[PDB]
Amino acid sequence: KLCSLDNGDCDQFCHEEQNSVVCSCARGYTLADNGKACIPTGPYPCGKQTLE
Amino acid sequence: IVGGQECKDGECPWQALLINEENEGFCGGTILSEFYILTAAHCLYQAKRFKVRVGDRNTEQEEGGEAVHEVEVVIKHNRFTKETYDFDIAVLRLKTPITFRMNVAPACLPERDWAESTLMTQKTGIVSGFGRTHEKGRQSTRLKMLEVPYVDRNSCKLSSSFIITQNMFCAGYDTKQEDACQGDSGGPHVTRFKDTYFVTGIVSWGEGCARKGKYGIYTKVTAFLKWIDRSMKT
Ligand SMILES: CS(=O)(=O)c1ccccc1-c1ccc(NC(=O)c2cc(C(F)(F)F)nn2-c2cccc(-c3n[nH]c(=O)[nH]3)c2)c(F)c1
Ligand code: NA
Ligand code: NA
Repeated sequence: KLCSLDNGDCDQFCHEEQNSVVCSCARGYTLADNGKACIPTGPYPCGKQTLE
Repeated sequence: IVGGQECKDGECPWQALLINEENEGFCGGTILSEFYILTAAHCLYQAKRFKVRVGDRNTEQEEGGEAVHEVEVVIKHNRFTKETYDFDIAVLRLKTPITFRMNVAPACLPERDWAESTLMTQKTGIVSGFGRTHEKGRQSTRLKMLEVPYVDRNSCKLSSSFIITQNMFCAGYDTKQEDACQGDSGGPHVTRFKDTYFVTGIVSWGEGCARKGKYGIYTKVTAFLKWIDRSMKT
């Protein structure tokens, strides 16, 4: 299933490489140590509502 | 937008408004980064000289965080024609960078395959804008948003008099009389994925607004990602 099963547990982009899940993020985000979560590099990251 | 809801504080921060010499909004845009705006190519025919307004939610009240940006470069897709409405995409480079703040933030650009397999397969997206609130009406003074179901490609082609190309997609309702309208053109169609909003479409056209059996037609952003990426290097 990989990326077809809950986006491979990725926060954002999911890719299949050598029958394994590879996560990546959009610009302005860094891939977390768990290789799944996407961490904003500074304020106003893309795609976040400014509700606070 | 016909029907839908007002964009509340900080809800639609990627919305940009194209304003003519008379300071009146005529088209929408999507904020991609501090220097770039994504819009519809056909919007560039609506006015001779135009500026970009960001952080605006209400055109009657001069807000805080609201800013006017002049266009340095207009990057229009050379394949656009009014006979087909195909390739209805443009990128604008601003003279000065946008200051991100409450109500001012860019939408994410997805990667092609993931956008097609994951974003485009979600039940809905969100369209927003300052366009007409009824097929026969004036431009809205308030920024509105509307959750729109993704429409099956076959139903989309069957619904239309005009040719729906591979650079276009349908979204909307068959019965519910809520949709985008004139003046919403060039504005964002975003899809939420785990609390992150990715730009998936550009409001392109429709046969009237909110008409039963008809849908909003959007430029498919995935089809132009490399062209968008390229445009941002210049
Ligand atoms: C040869 S061609 O005919 O140029 C052609 C040839 C080939 C393909 C398409 C076309 C084509 C172009 C434009 C239109 N017409 C429009 O775009 C239009 C009129 C009005 C007006 F009624 F307010 F005036 N509004 N809009 C508008 C604007 C924006 C969003 C929505 C929208 N989104 N969702 C929804 O339901 N409507 C509605 C058309 F029908 C067909
Ligand atoms: Na305002
Ligand atoms: Na409809």
